[PDB]
Amino acid sequence: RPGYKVTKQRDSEMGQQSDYPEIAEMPRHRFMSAYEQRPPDRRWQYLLMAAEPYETIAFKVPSREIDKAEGKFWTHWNRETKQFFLQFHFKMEKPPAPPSL
Amino acid sequence: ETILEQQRRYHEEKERLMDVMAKEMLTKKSTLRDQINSDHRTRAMQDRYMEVSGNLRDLYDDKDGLRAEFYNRLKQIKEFHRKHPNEICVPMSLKARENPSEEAQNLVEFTDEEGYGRYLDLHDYINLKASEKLDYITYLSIFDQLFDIPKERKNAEYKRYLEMLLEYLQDYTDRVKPLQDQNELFFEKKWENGTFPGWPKETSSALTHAGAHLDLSAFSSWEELASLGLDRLKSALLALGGTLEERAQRLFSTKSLESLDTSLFAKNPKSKGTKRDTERNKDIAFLEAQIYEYVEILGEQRHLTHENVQRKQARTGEEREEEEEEQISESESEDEENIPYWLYKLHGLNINYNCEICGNYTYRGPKAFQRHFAEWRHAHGMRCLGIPNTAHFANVTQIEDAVSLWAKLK
Amino acid sequence: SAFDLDVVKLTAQFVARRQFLTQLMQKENYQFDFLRPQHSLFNYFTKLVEQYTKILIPPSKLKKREVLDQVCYRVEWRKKEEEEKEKERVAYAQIDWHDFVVVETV
Amino acid sequence: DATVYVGGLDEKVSEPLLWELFLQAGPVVNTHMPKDRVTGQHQGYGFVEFLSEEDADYAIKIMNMIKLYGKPIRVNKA
Amino acid sequence: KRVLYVGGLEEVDDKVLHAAFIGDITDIQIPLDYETEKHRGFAFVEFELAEDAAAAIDNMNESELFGRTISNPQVYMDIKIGNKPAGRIQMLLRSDVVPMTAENFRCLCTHEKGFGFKGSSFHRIIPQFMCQGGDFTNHNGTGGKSIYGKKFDDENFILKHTGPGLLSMANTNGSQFFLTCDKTDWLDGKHVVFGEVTEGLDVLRQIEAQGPKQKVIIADCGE
Ligand SMILES: [Zn+2]
Repeated sequence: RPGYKVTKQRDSEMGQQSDYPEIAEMPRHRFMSAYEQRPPDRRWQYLLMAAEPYETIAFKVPSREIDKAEGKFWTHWNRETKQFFLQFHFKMEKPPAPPSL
Repeated sequence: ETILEQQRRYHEEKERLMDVMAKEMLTKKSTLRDQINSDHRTRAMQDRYMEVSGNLRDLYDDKDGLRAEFYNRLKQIKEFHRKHPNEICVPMSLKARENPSEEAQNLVEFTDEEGYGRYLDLHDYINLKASEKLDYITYLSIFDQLFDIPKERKNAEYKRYLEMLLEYLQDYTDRVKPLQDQNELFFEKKWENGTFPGWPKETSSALTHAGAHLDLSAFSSWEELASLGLDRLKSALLALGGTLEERAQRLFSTKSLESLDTSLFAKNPKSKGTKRDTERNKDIAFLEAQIYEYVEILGEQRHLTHENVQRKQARTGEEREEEEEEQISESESEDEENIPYWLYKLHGLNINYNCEICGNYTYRGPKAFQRHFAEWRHAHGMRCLGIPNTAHFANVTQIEDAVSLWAKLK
Repeated sequence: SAFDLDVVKLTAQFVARRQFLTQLMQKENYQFDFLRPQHSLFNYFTKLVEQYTKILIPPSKLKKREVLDQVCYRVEWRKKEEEEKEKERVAYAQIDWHDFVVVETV
Repeated sequence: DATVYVGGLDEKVSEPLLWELFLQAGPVVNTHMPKDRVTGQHQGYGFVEFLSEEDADYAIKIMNMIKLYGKPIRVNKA
Repeated sequence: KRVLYVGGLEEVDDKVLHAAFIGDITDIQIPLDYETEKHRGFAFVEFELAEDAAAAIDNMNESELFGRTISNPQVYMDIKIGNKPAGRIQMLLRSDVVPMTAENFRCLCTHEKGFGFKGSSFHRIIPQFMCQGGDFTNHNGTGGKSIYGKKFDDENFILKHTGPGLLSMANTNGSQFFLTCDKTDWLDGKHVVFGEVTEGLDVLRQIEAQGPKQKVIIADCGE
């Protein structure tokens, strides 16, 4: 159906060199409601991807089912962090571009 | 008797013996890489394993941990390979079965020992995890197969050989350092210009025992390898080879004499000269050849024994005692690692009292001793007595008061 | 289960030595129910029939050095990913998701 | 575990009412239900040191079903 | 695909539901406004494209051949806290772990033994530890009777109360049964866990939040 892809890239070896694998392996996007926030605008779904060094970047999808893929994988038991992040997102750590599709 | 079912059980036992060794190799593949590296110096036709995988103790991807233990696993693998070939050689050379199964069918018992026992007795006795060996090699130890100086096929004991060489020389001018240098020759050096004569009665009696001990140490070091095949190859190489060749001295005889030409060297054995030497010194020459082959096989072990002897000679007394203690701790270890005083006077606490019912437990003061009779482990004491916890059982502090229990009067 | 195991081995030997076990159940029952697929013993009966067929195929000998090579071949032929998933589940809970900074919208 | 930590009650089911319930179901040799230096009240959540480990298990199993001071009493092995 | 999802028809009955579908073999109406009718044959099971929105006691009942309107027995008890319903705890009593206690809980919900959880109350409820009820004799956890008598032994403790909606046989296990809303591994070895509510876990959480300050009683219950 309809899909929304946000490609967020990190710095080109600028601030990531400052480093002992402290939860480096990956950014994940969670679908958070806007009814509770640090909260003037509500009734909105945001695919927010938060990293350890990098701050959270959110893509606002007003659809309730915006690329909500169900049964995409062939019975893969990888819970990771979130179901939508495990199904419709990628963690390109080599090009520092964690995409949230 | 069911011969086809026995052959099927023998094939299942052979598959289980292969799988139990596969599980042991997946648990620690360093022993297989070490055995392949040891057999590469003996048989050249066999293919070698990967060097990086043998260094990291891995088979395909998973690196296994480091595992006395290698010698015990090699002995258990040799016992499993002896059991597998015996079960292979045992098997190398319907309606009536179903009707006889109904006889004595009213049996309240469990029968699940058909094929699981062959895997259970060969899986690498122990309750959960106490020994890396199987049930067939649970009593196997390297102490009855190796000395304290060797430390589970890691070194060699040359001090007894040095003392035997000094006794054969009948003097005290032979030190520890000279024997390892003199025994380094044993291809034609030890037959013509050795440290001792080739036909001496004092030297050869110690030399045959030293060659037998070196062959036994080599068999203990390569018990996982094909010892019979290595002995057959060493006999076939000596039968094929004329091995000692010179530019002018041509071929010598192990007689201790050379020949002018190869035509004379072949005809010398048919005369009366070399035939008496071959009839009276075949065992001494065979022992010298076996000692040279064992020294060539375990020349790294001989160099390790020489380095340990040099370290013990150049160390101090405390350093040598610490090295002997470390060698003994390595040899004798398992394969797999795992208030005032007026209170003390005027309270009865100056005299201590023990109660036999509570495991003869001693308490200070008479108050705690008479307070044993209402306790927890002392109540287990009356439970061991069999008398119930009553006032009459409380009134006695000894074990013999249980004969006047509730099952005494009524 | 010794009588049942012996009857199943006899039925497997009669099958692998393919109509005797079917003829015996038709001629006579509850004792010849091991050939049916409703019970859970059908896979064990098929494995025993395959073992009997492999025994009767070589009826030769095995001359397996070679046994150690076969053991190494059977040895040669998850946790890091589970630890990374646990670390990601800890990090997603420890990172504040309420600080949403909008860069794009869809 | 010689003591059964019995709690799930209120101040009405105190250390003494726990001793009364011990005299009912399974006896307590001692009571460890101490309080603070400012309050000084038995909350009832205390280690009733029973007659034995089996007596503490009997407090944990049989005596941990009372509605002690309105709340369901629960004793655990300690 | 022979079962229907007929909704829009509590005043209906099984005879009134099966009179329009008659050759219906199974007709089990749920406690909500839903029912499922299943025919044994193939030509008679196509009632969704043949008699949809049929009049059932002056009310249209649309029939769709699906499972949208909705082994281990499931004790489906509408556990009501006070005079209002706290949710329909459809506690799937684990017959694979403890079959005797699971059958006791299913029979206590179905009320086929004359007494059970249909109408009884839970008078031993703790916050996220246990909620014990099902005793229809003394109504405090000190009465109750199992199928073997007043007191019966636990079947098996293979299951554990590792989450919300996990049901255990409370005590030695008679008619007393305990629902757990959290981890209860300290009470393991004495109470045999015999359930896991995949449905009605929110009802078990509401019963644990209400527990007793309120009369938490399942007046309506069944299998
Ligand atoms: Zn005593």
